[PDB]
Amino acid sequence: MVLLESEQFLTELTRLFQKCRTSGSVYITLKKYDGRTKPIPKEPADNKCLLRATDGKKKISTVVSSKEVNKFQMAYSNLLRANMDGLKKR
Amino acid sequence: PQYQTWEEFSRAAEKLYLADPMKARVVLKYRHSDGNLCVKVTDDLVCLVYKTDQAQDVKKIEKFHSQLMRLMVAKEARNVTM
RNA sequence: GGGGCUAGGCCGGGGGGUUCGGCGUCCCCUGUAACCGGAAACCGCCGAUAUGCCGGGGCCGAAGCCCGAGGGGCGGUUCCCGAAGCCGCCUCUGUAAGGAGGCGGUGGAGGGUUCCCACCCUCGGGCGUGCCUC
Repeated sequence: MVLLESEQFLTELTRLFQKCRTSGSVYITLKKYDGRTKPIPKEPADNKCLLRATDGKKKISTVVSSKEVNKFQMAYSNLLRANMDGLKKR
Repeated sequence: PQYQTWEEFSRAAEKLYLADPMKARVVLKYRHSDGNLCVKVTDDLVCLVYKTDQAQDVKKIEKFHSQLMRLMVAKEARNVTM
């Protein structure tokens, strides 16, 4: 699965939205993250969160620490605004 | 269960994330073709869901996502103010 | 108990459609820290021993995987009623290129149900729980 740094992620997420326009669901899922690259038998950083996105076919994700939230917050929010058009308007 | 009122959702969702932040996940499903949106928050024990056709809510959600991100990245989330 | 192996295991799971039938490419519902590339609908790989095929790779490692039952839970689904909204007929209004009923459609908000079910927890089974060395 394509793990990306925030830039390409936002570039790639953009893409997904646009290809599920006449047909398709876009899932975006978000979750506090350990750092885990391996399973848990019978390490951990506490300042990370994970973002996953897919349309069922291609999958992308990225990891966001305190270093980089404050920038990413806005860029992402704007991506959401710009692509989740197409609802009702009162 | 399902919520009709965004506030009642957002408040109860954050309560959950805090109660145990590692177990909880936050999902968003966007459906341009049908023109709906769905948001879920759960720890597999309890599930919380909100569905809309209301473009106003898009912005309401940006804030929710954006805060959750901030809370995830903090050491203890009960020390971050709201 | 420590150090090495290799047997295994994981790298997703459901439902629709379609098929005589099983997987897949299509549509939909859904997970993980977690695969990559290629070909494929009047088609690709199969035959109830079917639950995809070809090529590359990562991780775990005697780890584990399988079966059943119970509970949480998401999306479906069976059947039994049923609300807004719309179409037409006929009353009573009384001039609003309109209203209020009655009637039959159309329609399916929301109940009570049947059978599945991603994801999570517990209990009970099955097979394995090896080799070299210290």
